[PDB]
Amino acid sequence: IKPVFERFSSVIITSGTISPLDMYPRMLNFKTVLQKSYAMTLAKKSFLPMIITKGSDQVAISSRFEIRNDPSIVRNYGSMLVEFAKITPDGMVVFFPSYLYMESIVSMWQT
Amino acid sequence: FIKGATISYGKVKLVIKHNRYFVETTQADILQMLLNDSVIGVHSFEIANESVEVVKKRCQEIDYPVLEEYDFRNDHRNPDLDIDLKPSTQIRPYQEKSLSKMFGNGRARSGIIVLPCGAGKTLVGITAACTIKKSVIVLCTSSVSVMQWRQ
Amino acid sequence: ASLVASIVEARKKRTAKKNITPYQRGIIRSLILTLDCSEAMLEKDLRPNRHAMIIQYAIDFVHEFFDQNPISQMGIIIMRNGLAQLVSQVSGNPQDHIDALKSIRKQEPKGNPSLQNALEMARGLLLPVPAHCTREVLIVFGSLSTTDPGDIHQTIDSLVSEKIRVKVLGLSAQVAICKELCKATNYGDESFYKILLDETHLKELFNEAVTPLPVNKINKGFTLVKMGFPTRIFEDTPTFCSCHSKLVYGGYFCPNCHSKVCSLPTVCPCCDLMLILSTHLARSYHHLMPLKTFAEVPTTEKFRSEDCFSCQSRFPILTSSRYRCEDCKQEFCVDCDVFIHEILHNCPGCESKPV
Ligand SMILES: Nc1ncnc2c1ncn2[C@@H]1O[C@H](COP(=O)(O)OP(=O)(O)O)[C@@H](O)[C@H]1O
Ligand code: BEF
Ligand SMILES: [Zn+2]
Ligand SMILES: [Zn+2]
Ligand SMILES: [Zn+2]
Ligand SMILES: [Zn+2]
Repeated sequence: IKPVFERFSSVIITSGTISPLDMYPRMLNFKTVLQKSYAMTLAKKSFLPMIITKGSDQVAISSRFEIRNDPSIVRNYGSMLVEFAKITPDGMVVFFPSYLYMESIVSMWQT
Repeated sequence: FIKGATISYGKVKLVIKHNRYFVETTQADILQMLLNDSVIGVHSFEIANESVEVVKKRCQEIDYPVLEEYDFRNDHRNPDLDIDLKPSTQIRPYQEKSLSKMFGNGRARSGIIVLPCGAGKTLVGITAACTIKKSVIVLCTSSVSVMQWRQ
Repeated sequence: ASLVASIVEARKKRTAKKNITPYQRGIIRSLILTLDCSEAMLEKDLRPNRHAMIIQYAIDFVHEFFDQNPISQMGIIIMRNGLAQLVSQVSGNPQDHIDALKSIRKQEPKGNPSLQNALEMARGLLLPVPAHCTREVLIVFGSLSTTDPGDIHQTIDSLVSEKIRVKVLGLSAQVAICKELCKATNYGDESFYKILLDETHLKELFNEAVTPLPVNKINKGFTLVKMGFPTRIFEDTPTFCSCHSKLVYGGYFCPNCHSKVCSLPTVCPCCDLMLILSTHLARSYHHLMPLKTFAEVPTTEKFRSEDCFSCQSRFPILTSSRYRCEDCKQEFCVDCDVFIHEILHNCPGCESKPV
């Protein structure tokens, strides 16, 4: 990317999920005139972000590859999947950390 | 009455290491309160195994009620035991509530769980042992009851 | 500020009721009540359960619907086991529909719902409906999923072609198909999809649907309907009725074929001529000449009388506890304002004022 920042004078690096904004100038050797992030002025909250650290049984859940074949983590994730599929009206997308993790966990869910 | 019955919880913690009981504390200031205590005798001091019942009762009167918590997640010295509840199990709601009050903060709380006769207290103990994943010992007031635990 | 908070809330509520224009409403209606009886209705969010509460409010809705719309027709459908089951044909008798609802109260709901099957059945029941009646479907949806055998989009297009109108009352959250069904069917309006937030809101939602739906300007179906006003007779001996073929002491006499009927308003079973009384038509006059809303009078100006003009109630002595009507300019108490615009439909001051 060195030629890009030298051949062109003005470059806009825009993205809706670019954070932290100081690690890109460090990673890619370039300097910015201004860098900022905007906070949406929404009347009523439109998205409800949440973090789930444990299952219904209060047992911790993590996607560590060393314990992917764990009856507790697999069951807790599966129960969460079913519970959220019972109240989600139209669409529900699930993102896994790796393709192999999806294959192993899905096979356990089917059994 | 409620304000008077207030405690500085978490200041004193009793830990076990190689069958040796150390009354460890998270601050040094507690040493002036314990080492100078009449009955007794990141800082800890040794105590005899049999004399634990004296310090704990004394700890109830000097306004520091000691807590017996276990970080089974971070405990690697003790050999772990790999036992889990089989899929056929179905933990009832009250059983989950009883266990949550024990493992709410993630550390095994030492206490008493009271449920009506026949409510499934045996399964509560099984679940507590299954989630802790460590060597467990059970004491029951009969030989018939001991067998029904094993079954 | 607590008392002021209530007043401003009342003012905000009155804001929606300030814009009362004489919209053209279809007094003659043809409604199809599609209730959901599926596994999703076994939840306990509504005590005792969704099925029980919905049926109970449905019976109350049936009573209110025919009381304020006496010359309208209603039908009831239930979604059970992925199929649409008919429990009441389109008819003007409020008792037949109530009887069907009571029977449904016993059977437990099970299976999956199917909007397409219910809508397809509704399309058929409303097919033999005159062009001067507004074909409407009031779906009470409770599930978050729909299992159908065909393309729901095709049915939605068919409903628009037949000038049918759909109102959907969901339970848990918004569903994309229901929003499209209500939007593409109501000429783009998105106010016909209501999701309750508690039991109290549910009662209001059914009560709101009782009022006639205003018609669109480009949807013209104007015509003259041949009606009849029978004369009640008092006979000494019982006679056979022309509708149920049973012995009834009394009954009305049709003015076109002299055949007698038991109850009104119903279409004559012989000449297929609608029979109604003058009272049945008078019940809907307030939907064509709505009373103009009363505007709170500011305390800056002086008042006329210390007591209410209609109920003779001493006005409580900040905010003026008086409501005035622009047509007659007569102050009213807060209690009268509610009763004059909900139970009554004529301003006593306007009638009392000579012209
Ligand atoms: N979750 C459960 N599923 C099936 N059976 C259960 C469950 N919980 C308890 N039971 C049954 O309840 C009975 C009494 O259990 P037990 O633990 O001996 O009760 P307690 O010790 O509280 O008197 C046994 O038959 C046991 O199998
Ligand atoms: F409480 Be039980 F009967 F062991
Ligand atoms: Zn009859
Ligand atoms: Zn007739
Ligand atoms: Zn009054
Ligand atoms: Zn007036």
